[PDB]
Amino acid sequence: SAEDVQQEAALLTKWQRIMGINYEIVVAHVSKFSENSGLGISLEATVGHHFIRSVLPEGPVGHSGKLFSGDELLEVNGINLLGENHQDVVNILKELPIDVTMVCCRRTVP
Repeated sequence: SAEDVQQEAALLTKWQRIMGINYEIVVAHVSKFSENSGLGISLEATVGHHFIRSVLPEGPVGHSGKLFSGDELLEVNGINLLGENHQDVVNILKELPIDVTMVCCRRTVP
């Protein structure tokens, strides 16, 4: 618990220092249902940014409960996604193992 908690806190802290105060950072621990299947999300993108378009309630990301449509993808299992090109993001997500730690963000207000 302590090890896990401080590791998750460090991830949050890393990406807070990268994105700044206008973003809420979220860490999700996701388990895929099989090696040969996916995350249960559709994506949309702009140049240098990738977003969750939809979360299927029945899929792995939906089962985590932490991520919502509109969230921006930042990092998965320590691999950077922010500012990468479309092909690299898609290929990185496809190659993920069963257990995935996803870092995302959403714009926020105080």
